[PDB]
Amino acid sequence: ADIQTERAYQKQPTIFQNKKRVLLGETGKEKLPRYYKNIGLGFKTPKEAIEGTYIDKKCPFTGNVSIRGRILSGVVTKMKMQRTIVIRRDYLHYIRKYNRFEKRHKNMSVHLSPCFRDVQIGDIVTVGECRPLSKTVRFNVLKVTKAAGTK
Amino acid sequence: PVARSWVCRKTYVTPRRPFEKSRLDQELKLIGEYGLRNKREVWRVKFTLAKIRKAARELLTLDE
Amino acid sequence: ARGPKKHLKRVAAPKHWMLDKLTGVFAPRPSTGPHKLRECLPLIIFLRNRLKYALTGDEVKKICMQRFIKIDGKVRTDITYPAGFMDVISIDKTGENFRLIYDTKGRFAVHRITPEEAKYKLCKVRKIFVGTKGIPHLVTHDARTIRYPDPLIKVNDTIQIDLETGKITDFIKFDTGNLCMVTGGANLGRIGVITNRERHPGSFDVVHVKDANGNSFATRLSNIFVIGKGNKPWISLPRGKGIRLTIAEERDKRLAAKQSSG
Amino acid sequence: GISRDNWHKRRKTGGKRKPYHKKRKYELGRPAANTKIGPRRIHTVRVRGGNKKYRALRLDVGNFSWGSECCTRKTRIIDVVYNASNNELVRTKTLVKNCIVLIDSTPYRQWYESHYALPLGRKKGAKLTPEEEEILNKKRSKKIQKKYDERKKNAKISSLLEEQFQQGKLLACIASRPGQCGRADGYVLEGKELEFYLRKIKARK
RNA sequence: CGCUACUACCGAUUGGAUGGUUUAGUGAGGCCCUCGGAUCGGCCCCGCCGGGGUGCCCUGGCGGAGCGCUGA
RNA sequence: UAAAGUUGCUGCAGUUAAAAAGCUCGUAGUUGGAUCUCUCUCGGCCGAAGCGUUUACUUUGAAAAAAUUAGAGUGUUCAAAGCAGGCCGCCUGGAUACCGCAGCUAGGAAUAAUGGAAUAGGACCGCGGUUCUAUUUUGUUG
RNA sequence: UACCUGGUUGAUCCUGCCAGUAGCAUAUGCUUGUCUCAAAGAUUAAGCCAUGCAUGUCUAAGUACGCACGGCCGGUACAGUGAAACUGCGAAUGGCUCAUUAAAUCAGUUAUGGUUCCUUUGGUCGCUCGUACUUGGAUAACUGUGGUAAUUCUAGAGCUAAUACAUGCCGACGGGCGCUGACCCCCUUCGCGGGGGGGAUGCGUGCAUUUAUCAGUGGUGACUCUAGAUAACCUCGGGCCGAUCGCACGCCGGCGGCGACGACCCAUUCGAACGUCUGCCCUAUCAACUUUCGAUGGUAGUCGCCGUGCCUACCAUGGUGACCACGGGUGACGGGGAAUCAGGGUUCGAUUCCGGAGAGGGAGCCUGAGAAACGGCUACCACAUCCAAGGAAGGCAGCAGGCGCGCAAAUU
Repeated sequence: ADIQTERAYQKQPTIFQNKKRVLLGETGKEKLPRYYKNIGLGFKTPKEAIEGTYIDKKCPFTGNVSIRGRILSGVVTKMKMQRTIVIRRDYLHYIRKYNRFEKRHKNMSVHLSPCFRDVQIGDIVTVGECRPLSKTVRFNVLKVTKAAGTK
Repeated sequence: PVARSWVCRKTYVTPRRPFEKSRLDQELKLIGEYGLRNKREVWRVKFTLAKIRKAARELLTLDE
Repeated sequence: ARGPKKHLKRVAAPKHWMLDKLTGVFAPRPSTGPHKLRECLPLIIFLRNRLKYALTGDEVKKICMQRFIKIDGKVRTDITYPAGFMDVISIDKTGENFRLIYDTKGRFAVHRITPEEAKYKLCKVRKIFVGTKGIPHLVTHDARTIRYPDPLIKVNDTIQIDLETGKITDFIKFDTGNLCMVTGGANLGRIGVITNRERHPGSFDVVHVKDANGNSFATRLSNIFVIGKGNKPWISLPRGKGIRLTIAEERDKRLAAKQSSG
Repeated sequence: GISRDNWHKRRKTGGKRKPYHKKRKYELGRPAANTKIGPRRIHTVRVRGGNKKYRALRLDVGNFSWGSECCTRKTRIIDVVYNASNNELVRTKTLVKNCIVLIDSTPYRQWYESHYALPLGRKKGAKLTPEEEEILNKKRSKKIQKKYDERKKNAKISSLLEEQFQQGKLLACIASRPGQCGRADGYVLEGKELEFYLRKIKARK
């Protein structure tokens, strides 16, 4: 679509799109191979990442983000930011005096690559730790599992 | 910082009830029978036996 | 703090140095060198606390500055020089060679070796990388860099270094069935055959090891040091062969030894 | 003498944070190198670890690459025409990374003429200046002539680049950071990137 | 209610002394930038005694009275 | 601090001693009935053999400073200590346990939560079907 | 040792508190023979400080014409010891204290594939095709002349060194490789449609830096990794490629052994820095907070050692909260730990170990690998020292010691 929405040109820094090609040797568009990498830890590169046109330098698959550290999960709580969502991690904290637990939660802002189209509120996301991407963001969505009630 | 060690330990325990006739009589009998200087010697031997009993009890709660 | 620290408190020193608590406030802070601060034995601890060749640090300095102490074939005059695992200490004046080898309690034993064994040392290769127009390079746990290693040598293998020339003369691969010592963790100083390596991508691989007496333990891969091909070590082992007796068997052995005298 | 700490900022919750220590030297920042276009002027900066940064205050010349032809040349920088960050940087003609500049096309024109034996950016009314028809034509044997003829099959240049060569100055993007390395290196704009930046420049002016 | 003692509270006694917080203005000092250029030094000119190079004044010792360059 | 079961998780009280909201609804919170006993490398004993929806729990195994605490040895003259020492050069110590919670790991599968197909958008599978892998089994796009 | 006792009534049984009881920690009172350990100006005042000391440093191996000592009277430069001074290194460790500080510090757990790293250790260091049998100018110390009341103030003049500061070359070195391309040979069809070569002048070559592009030696779970190739750049504030010192002595102009020191670069060590997950006291008489005085995210940049609203410009309108946000208080540094304790808990932790912070309060820096350093500097604020009134010099929460404060803490 309209990839060039910013004031600066948007492109994958590792893909050279200005190679000289003669006109008569054209099959489809002239030349635009798409850069992507397979992240480790058994995660599958989304098909939209391989055959997409979006430009996201913070994408785990087509961007400049290396996933290393903790692999966590959460439920999507808010999706009101650009390429960023807020997930909620619920857990039980043990108070030893009463030998009991209490519900606590942490809100975590994670980068959502546009390769995960159709991500709802309430479905599980597996996020991986990366370098600080902004003031509060340090995790990238690596997998999206749909909610149980989602048809 | 010093090259000194402050590991020190009190070797006895003072009884909870200071003026108890039966305990006073028992301790005085021990003092006289064994020629002890004061009640602290009785309390020291009592503390030794108490620690030994506590260790034995804690061992008796473990699997054989 | 600003900049690096230069002191080591005696109580913050590694416990395997077996330093007491009333000698002083400070422990000899190991100098920077081939081995890490907590995985080394400084020369002063070896020459004073283990060998009793000196009574004070002044006498350790007096010995070292006569150039009587060689570490890995080179004379060292630094009394806090960090000597670590597999390092060979040669005192030619007294004609004795030692190899710094862990005890089953996790301590560097005073393990005397023959002068023929003192010619070489085992080194666990820490990394392999290509640099300098295609030249392969190898880095060991001893922190020595070797150019042009054998193409079959990989990370976690063990090489044999001839101390006179410092080049690889043999190597054991990291394979199941090879003898290995443990150089860190709870099982430090134990010797056994590698049984299996469970791999955890993005985390620490765990290696399972079986003693010569049939006891099985496990460590992280970073704590495994291959010693010999098969179950035959390429170095001399201490009096305890890496078999960690339980406290009951230690008590029984001590009582049997005591009752045999008198 | 500015700072670069993250603890003077509000927390994620928006609450105020209390500084538990004064500014540290490693959190320091330095004034921006507003790299102008002019005769070369670079001030070396001593940085953490004892290393050196090259704070370019003035640069008139850079190293720019024609990517399709793989022709990298040293070239005078003429002007700053577009800045995606701040339009003011264009008004002050500041060289920063990713700013669009005009570079002299003469080195790339010279390489093209000496490589393809084809005129480029040359007005048809003119009949070449003295002492350059030789490098265009020369006296070559059959082998050299057939080599240049084989090169001629892949010598077509896109119309946008051709028009730029007619005007004598090319559009380029600065890809190095002049305030950190003292250099204004970059690449000539081509293809859809050139189309986008021409559209942006003409929309701005 | 009358006394006696003590304790908080209300409050313009338009009460006296320090503690901080902040609009407006001013702002030391350092650092950066753009200049500046007191001085100092090199190559040719009233330094021109002297060299393995003889009527080769051209030095490796003295304002060489130089809108002549040049570096600090 | 214990005594204080006078802060009560264990483990307190609320008719009259101090105390249950005037009464209902109601969100969050808390708590919730039964029920469900192959291995798309196969080679003439060895390995690419799978958190196999998941979690909580439980049992492991790693990894986790020392000192302190517990605790092993050791006649400091005894002891608090100390980490020493013992035998006519030699011999032996400087153990070990514990190290909540969270993180990692691996067995169990009761208990508890959760999931699987009802608009069939269902499991196994024979038969088809319209872009396209940059290795073709040995004179190289002859 | 899983413990209770006295007190309401005329008497009783209760609820219930008061008092008792034992430890612990500060103070204090009375008393005190031996001996071994051993805390000790935390609490109030991170209040103020007289004086003294607490950080300096030389090997055979940087620089010795100080007769300051000291010889073997000489083509014998330097015997040797050696103050001083230049150079190098350290002074960023240690010690003190707990004021600040409430997801901050800190602890465990991970990460740096997002960084810097003096030193140590190992490697690399004729891999660059372009005066050397050693280059230049200074400046200390020293001599001599001085100024000021005053300082670890320094100013002229006369010398003279380098491992200080600069400059800079034979050599390896024979050339190879890449891109050029005046010219020549052989074969097929005299449609050279094609090939194969030799090639003279020319440009550029190694490592590092910057940019663009290409191809897929080793490695990772995963690189936009490592290595390679190409086109070039290559910072006057210009980077590596040794103009250094000692010892032992040699060998038919040459070839050398053992070291010291120094310089890139890459590892290593010691770290530092910045992130991940979880965990912190009381308070609702604190319920909404933040929002370009960047608040949350996006794009581009700047700056920074690097990731990042760190900052800037545009864009979006976000982000946190009864699972207690935000605000407030703390006679709050966090932890390891301490006291007490049947089981469970309660309280404490200024205090010798680890981490943080600070040096009267703020702020800003220089040098350096490392400091926003205070036994470094600069300024302001408070206090304060000497003065000849012009100026100069300060920082005990270091060790003693003094004043003050106090219930409360030792030797100049």
